[PDB]
Amino acid sequence: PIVQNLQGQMVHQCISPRTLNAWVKVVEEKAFSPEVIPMFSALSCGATPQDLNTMLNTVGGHQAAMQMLKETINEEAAEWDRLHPVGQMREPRGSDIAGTTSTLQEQIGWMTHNPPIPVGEIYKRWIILGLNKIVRMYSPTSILDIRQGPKEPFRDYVDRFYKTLRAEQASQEVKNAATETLLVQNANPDCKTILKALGPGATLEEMMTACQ
Amino acid sequence: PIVQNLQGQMVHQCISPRTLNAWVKVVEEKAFSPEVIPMFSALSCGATPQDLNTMLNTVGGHQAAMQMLKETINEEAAEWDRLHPVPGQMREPRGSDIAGTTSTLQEQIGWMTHNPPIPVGEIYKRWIILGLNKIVRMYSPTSILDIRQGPKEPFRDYVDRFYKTLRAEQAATETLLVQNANPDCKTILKALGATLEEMMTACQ
Amino acid sequence: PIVQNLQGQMVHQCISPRTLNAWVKVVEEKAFSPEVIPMFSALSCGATPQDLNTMLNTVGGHQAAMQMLKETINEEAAEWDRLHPVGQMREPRGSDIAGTTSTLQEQIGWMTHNPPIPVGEIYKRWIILGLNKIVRMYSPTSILDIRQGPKEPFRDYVDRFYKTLRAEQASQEVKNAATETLLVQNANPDCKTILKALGPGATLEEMMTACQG
Amino acid sequence: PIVQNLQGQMVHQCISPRTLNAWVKVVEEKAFSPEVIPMFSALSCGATPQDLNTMLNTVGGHQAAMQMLKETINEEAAEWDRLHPIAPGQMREPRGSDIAGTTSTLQEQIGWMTHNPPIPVGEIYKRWIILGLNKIVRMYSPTSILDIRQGPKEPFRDYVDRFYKTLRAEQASQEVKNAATETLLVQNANPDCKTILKALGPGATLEEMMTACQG
Amino acid sequence: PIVQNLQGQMVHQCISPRTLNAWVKVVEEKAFSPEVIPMFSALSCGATPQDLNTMLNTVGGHQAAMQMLKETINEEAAEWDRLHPVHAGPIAPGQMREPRGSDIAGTTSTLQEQIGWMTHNPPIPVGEIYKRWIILGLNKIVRMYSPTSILDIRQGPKEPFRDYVDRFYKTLRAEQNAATETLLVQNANPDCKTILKALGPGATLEEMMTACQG
Amino acid sequence: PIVQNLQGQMVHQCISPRTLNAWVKVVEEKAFSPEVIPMFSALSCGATPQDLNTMLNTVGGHQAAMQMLKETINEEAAEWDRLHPVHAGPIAPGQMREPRGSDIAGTTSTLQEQIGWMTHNPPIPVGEIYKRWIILGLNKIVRMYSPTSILDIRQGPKEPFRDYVDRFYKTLRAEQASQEVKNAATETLLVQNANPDCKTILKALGPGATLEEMMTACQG
Amino acid sequence: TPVLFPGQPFGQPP
Amino acid sequence: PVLFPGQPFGQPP
Amino acid sequence: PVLFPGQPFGQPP
Amino acid sequence: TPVLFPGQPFGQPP
Amino acid sequence: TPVLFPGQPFGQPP
Amino acid sequence: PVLFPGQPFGQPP
Repeated sequence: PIVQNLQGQMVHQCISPRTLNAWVKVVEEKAFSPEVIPMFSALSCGATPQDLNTMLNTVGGHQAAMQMLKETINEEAAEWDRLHPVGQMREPRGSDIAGTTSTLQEQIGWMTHNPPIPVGEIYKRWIILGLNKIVRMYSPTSILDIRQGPKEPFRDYVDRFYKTLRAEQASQEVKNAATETLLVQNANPDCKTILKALGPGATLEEMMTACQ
Repeated sequence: PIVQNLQGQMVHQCISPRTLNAWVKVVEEKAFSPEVIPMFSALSCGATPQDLNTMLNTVGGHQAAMQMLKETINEEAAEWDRLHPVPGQMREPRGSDIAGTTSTLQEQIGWMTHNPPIPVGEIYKRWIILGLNKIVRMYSPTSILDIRQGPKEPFRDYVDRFYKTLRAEQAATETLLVQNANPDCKTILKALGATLEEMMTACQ
Repeated sequence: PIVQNLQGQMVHQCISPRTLNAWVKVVEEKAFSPEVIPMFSALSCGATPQDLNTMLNTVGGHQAAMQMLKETINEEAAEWDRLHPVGQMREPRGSDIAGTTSTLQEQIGWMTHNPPIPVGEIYKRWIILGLNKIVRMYSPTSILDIRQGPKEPFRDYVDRFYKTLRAEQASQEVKNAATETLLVQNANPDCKTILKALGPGATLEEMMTACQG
Repeated sequence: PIVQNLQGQMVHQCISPRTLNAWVKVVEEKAFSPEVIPMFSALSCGATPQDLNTMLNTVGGHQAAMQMLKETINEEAAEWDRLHPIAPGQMREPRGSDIAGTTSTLQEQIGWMTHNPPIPVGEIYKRWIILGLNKIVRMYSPTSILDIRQGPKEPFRDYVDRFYKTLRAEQASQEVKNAATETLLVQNANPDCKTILKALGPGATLEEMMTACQG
Repeated sequence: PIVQNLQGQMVHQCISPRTLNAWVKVVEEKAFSPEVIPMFSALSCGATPQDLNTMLNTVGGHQAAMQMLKETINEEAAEWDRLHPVHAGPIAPGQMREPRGSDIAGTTSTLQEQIGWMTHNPPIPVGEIYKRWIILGLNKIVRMYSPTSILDIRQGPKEPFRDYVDRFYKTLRAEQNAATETLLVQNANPDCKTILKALGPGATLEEMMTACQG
Repeated sequence: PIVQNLQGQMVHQCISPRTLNAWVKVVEEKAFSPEVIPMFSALSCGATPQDLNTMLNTVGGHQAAMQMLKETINEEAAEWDRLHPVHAGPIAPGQMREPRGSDIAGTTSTLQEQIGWMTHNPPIPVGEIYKRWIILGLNKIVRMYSPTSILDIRQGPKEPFRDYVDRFYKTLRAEQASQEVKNAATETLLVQNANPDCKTILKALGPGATLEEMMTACQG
Repeated sequence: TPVLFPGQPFGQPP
Repeated sequence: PVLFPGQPFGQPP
Repeated sequence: PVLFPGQPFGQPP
Repeated sequence: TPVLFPGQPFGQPP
Repeated sequence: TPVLFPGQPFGQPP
Repeated sequence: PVLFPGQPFGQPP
């Protein structure tokens, strides 16, 4: 990645083994759980297109998802070349941002220019777009199938509810609807009677306290 | 975060892999035990609102707590905007700016490094910790009134469970501690009528 | 490795214990899976020929692969010399790039000169070439023998397909010839009819969605 | 804590995850063994009152000991107030709660510690905490020194090990440990060792005592 | 070791806890396998004679190997003494005294003297000289700890060809030649024995391993 | 400890959590084996007397050895006081007060004074002097905790020669016999304590053979 | 009007 | 009293 | 088409 | 007169 | 002529 | 003879 040294200039630094290991382990352990994407974004802080490709190439399995990810990158690269037709500096095309037709020197050039062209940030945006598709596709359960067991604590039910809601990545209005209707409705009779006794417009804290 | 280098400068650094992992592990292991919040505060030293959102989003499970956290953030943000309505005057952050929702990293660094500074990172963390406190109380299994010393339980272990429960619920506390002990202890206990130290020594 | 310090100067540093241990464990755990090579290139960032040899020599097992690697290096070093016969600086031989007949000072010399002779990167290029041969060799199955099971989920089949395709590599052409024709063909009759009905131009996302049941 | 940079200046540094984790683990594993306190002093080197409170708050269990620690800190803070009831280049005088990090900001704490002459609110707070920890160690001490007797099969080395380990945990007066060393170490040794140790005569080093009873 | 600061000057630095432990574990885990030597040389990068002695003394067992190591050092130190006799007299101002064999071994030399030699201009690399002696002795130990001869390495009946080549060059490395190439082909199992040499001599190991798989 | 930063300044730093834990673990695992002492020396690189006391105090058990260590410290400190009497009088400007035995041990000296002595010109290495005393005491503990004598080492019937030589020099190391006795002990006992098979094989080589030549000849 | 609606990540722009 | 039962260390009044 | 199937990320044509 | 007494922590002042 | 030989380490001088 | 049997590495005569 590109960091700031003691001379106040933005220089290139080799990606650390600790970062390399952290990214590999979180993929082997958490697969494509929703929380993997923020971890990726954090581990790839200030990363160059080369570094981003390095992290992606270090992934062992999940080659179906990696292939889908390439297609997403291809779609976004094409759109970039459409919205950007061709001592003024040469602006990057789609392949330059993806680190395919650009070198490390050229990547540093764009990122440290004034004004900068954050090829690393643009590329990462493309990648996260693809990772969002994969997470949603690999989502095991629908929000409709989340039902509180007769012996399940309310907390463990709400946990599975919002974990599912997060992975499904539905629209904002849809998430609101599921919270209002599905959450209360699909609770066991014991909790639902208590929840309805608190009236509409009750906070989640009030709901979970009453069913503790 | 925004930290100090070896040249006496306040610059922005990426959140470190060690810090990222330490926060994930403490949530996996200790869940929302009261000692998680101080661990959170220490791991988020000098954090920007962006960094705080990163730490929160990296959490895998506990989405019930995470949703409660957002609601607490909404309340504190709404209260903030209610207390801060509308030359070389700098634009002051809204509720959403502090939460890193409508503000960029540069804007956040701008507020934090201004003179005088507007600690949007420390304000956000203040809101987050408020939410974490509620979650800790929420995940306290038993009530303080349901904590009684069994005939088999040594006095030390009983006091341990007592102040562990009291801490989770977050002040006329030890006035109740004396009542839920064994008949063996309570008799010796009333002799002084008194520090906790003396009580434990006498019941060893 | 040769890195730029906090002052902004290209200095030499000892390879870290963490880097040494990381590379050793990766080989011990992942063997010669395709993802080992990008890991190697990342761990050997800015490495000298001496550093590269250190990483290779630290490997305990897989001596058959290490020997194959030596042969590849010998080939590339010999081919380098045939393309390079002889105050001007002495250009490196094949053995110099491999760090065999060159000292650390000489290796640093070529890398920090103007213009620089990236003997580190040139050496790593030979090693990665050799590593590519080994990965392709340690590949268990041919791409032609990757066929979807009768009860195997399409996703799992696509995983095995592109995992094998990656290990095999190609000349880019064979990859493109297989990725569309072979993938759909070797799918089970039910998925095959659906995919062939979807027609060409169908994204993998569309393909996996249709055959997800 | 407070460290020195390359400009030779004392500046604030965020407490490391490694320092935090080390303290959490030593409490979980070693409980309140005597060697936990020197470990605490080392891990809190150059620490601010804020950092000290962080280390204490990260403790999950032992809440009985933590409450006792609170009381000890309160008493030492209230006493500071009772013993201590501004200039352009100086700073205000710290209260008990200021040293305890309750009513003081990080900037103020940094100010006092980096001042010239310095007001070590960190080392003062540490002092009170270690005082509290010493009381806890004494309380959690299981055995009296009088109950330490050499076993029939127990080697003299293991006996002396249990002897001074017990003596350390009891943390009594300095010269009453010497009184025990002179009147209990040899007294409570098994008959075989006790015969040889008394044969050596008073004024013998521990090295001489352990070598002689090696069989 | 002696490393380079941000100023650019060669300064002394304490050996890290991570390096100390890394050397201890690799000896505990790998003993004196051939790959331990490159690990040792890498962990002792820029090391002083004092640092080298530290790494060696931290080794618990293997005292037979250590004693053999000591000897090798004595031999190399004696030869150094022969080729570098120190002339009598006073040392000129701004100069270092000439190091003996025991000085390089860190026996009769202090840390400050070692630092003086290694950061001299031009530098006397007593650290690299001593390590050269140590590595020399370490190679002797690897050869001795080698269990099997290369002549007794033969492919099993149902043993995969790759596994056989692995054991071959693993054994060959430990004992430290064109006799290796011929020995490999001959000691192959019956089936691979035939397939191996229809391609004739001058064939790569790659061509051999692909031909004898499955 | 007092180390040199990136700007070439000899400044004081706190002991790292790694160094603290590494020292605690090596005592828990290796006890007082001979290889613990070099580990202590390396982990206490550039340490102050305060740092040295810290590492010692973090040790949980082994209080017998710790007590023996205190007595050894008392010996060397008294010997220091005898050879270095502190002259009463005002301390010259730009100078440090001359240290006593307890000053080196970090008992009667502050951290500031310790830093003062160690970074003085010329330095008074109170940290290195104290460490010399501690290591001196540790060496006594190792010899005492050495379970077997060198006389009790003889090659068994089934035991390989290498395993025997291993136990020989392992014992000899912990015994820490005088250098003069050690050389004579190896030339006399090592060959004499081998099994009748190997003992005659070493004889054919003739006296004056290297350990490499000996061990090679006794394989099988 | 609320900063964070139910179901959407932290730091999520409106 | 600077600290209270059940309240964290360094908790302001 | 920047990336082709089976080919590593950032690999030039 | 002696620096350390039995039972006394290392570096503890008199 | 060849840089590396069978059984011998990488970067091994002739 | 720089090193003798039994003595540690770097041990002065």
